[PDB]
Amino acid sequence: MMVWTPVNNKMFETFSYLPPLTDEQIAAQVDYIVANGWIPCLEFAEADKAYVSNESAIRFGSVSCLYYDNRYWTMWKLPMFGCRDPMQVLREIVACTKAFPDAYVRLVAFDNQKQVQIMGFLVQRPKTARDFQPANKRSV
Amino acid sequence: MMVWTPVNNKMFETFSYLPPLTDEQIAAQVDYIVANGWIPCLEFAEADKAYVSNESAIRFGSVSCLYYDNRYWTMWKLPMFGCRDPMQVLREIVACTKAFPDAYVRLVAFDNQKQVQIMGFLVQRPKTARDFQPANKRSV
Amino acid sequence: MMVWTPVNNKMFETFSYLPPLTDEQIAAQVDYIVANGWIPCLEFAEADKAYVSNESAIRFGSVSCLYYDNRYWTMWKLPMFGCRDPMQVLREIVACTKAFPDAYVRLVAFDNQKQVQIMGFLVQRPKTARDFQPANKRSV
Amino acid sequence: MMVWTPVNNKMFETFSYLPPLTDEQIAAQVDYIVANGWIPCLEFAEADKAYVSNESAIRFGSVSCLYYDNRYWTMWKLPMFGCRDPMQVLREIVACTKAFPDAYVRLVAFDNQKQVQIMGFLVQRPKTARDFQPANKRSV
Repeated sequence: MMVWTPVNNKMFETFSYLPPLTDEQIAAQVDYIVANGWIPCLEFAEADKAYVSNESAIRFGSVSCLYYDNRYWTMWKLPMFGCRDPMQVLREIVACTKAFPDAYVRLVAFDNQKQVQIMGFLVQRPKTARDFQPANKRSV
Repeated sequence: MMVWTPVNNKMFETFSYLPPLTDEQIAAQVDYIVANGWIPCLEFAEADKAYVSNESAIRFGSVSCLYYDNRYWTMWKLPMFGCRDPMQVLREIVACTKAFPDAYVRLVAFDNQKQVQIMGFLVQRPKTARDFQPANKRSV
Repeated sequence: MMVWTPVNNKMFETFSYLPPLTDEQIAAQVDYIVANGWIPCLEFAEADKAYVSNESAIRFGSVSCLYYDNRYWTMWKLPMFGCRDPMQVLREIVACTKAFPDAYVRLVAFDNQKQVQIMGFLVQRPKTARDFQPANKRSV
Repeated sequence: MMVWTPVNNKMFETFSYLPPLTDEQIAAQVDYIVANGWIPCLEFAEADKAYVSNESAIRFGSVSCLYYDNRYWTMWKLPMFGCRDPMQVLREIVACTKAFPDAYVRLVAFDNQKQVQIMGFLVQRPKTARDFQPANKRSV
């Protein structure tokens, strides 16, 4: 029996339970976005603004249900409408991470027919981050 | 007249007002669990999650009565159902404290007829803890 | 025109706007307690528990009116019932401040006919305190 | 496409999106106050009291609408009623910033006919402030 650690074991939604995505694996996800005609977009956040929190609820009556702070991140430029080139997306990942080397960065994609985000995964975390585990240290 | 110190004098429920339990005294408590046919279990928590707090109440209407965060700790493996061997319990204490040397660890036991925890006491605190006093410094 | 500074200028209720009390001035206040047959008592608090605050109100409905945390401090021993000796009070000030050299300490007195505290002033603040001004620096 | 940075990019209301005001530009704003017969005044705040916050709302029922802490700053002396001399205002700026070199300081002016503040801009921030960007680093 192995024990799932509660300490410094924060996750990041889709694909965070898999081994970290290689460049080849990221390119494959980008190909999938393009193949489906979805709209790629990059979003970023400083460390303090990365995980869901409750601070604004101090201002509320009994209306906190499904309200959380830090769901919104900051948009990198604009969604890439009309993008049919995976290399353009990869170049924007490089540009965003270069401009904000200490930020969390996630790649998302939108479907304008359902009008909903249809994919999303983390592509950068700050080097100072100490609040997560390697796959093989997730259980002790 | 001696004065009970209010400063860095945090307690830990059952047996925290006695001298710290020796290995022999811990073994005697484990024998008592086994003699009564209760279910031993270990639970642990990082320092920040060890004592009762109020943070989630920011999300509440007027319903905080008997709500506290940090009552639940994290289960080490599973409760030791069918355990009739005190040495097995003592070995799990060693294993748990080895895997989490910086955590608070408590031994508990369950009665499945009353369906309630029937015993409980601290077996480890982190070495960095400075929020408690030795027996002879609890009063000044 | 001089300007009353808002920065690090915390006060401590009765007598805090006067020059700090000398040992002779403290002795005179003790004489007043004894002369009136009031009950002297010492109370103390660590720095974080010294000034009025709001933290418990996170648990409340709309009932915070005239509720503040940190109004209660910790009693040194017991109120000195029957005390007819000013020197006994001065000795307890020495004893309390010796036991808690980093605490805020205040001398209070009770009237049991009105059943209310009838005097009170600070007799010690921690040496590390940086949130108050000497008299000649309260205006700039 | 340049990206407006969300990190350490705090603003300070009127004129904060322009290049920092030169001494000549400040003098011109003061001339404008005097020309219109408005009442000049200086206000200041320590760093922790400079930006709007919500802390007091812990005490509230459902009445936080348009309540914020830190809207009030501290008045330097009194508003300069009857002041028709721009050099007097500039000397008070010097005097205030000298007395409080580590404070935020803003120049304001009042109209007593409308009874409202009619102009306002920051004239000093503490040298330790690291939550703002120079004009050429606001976008990346």
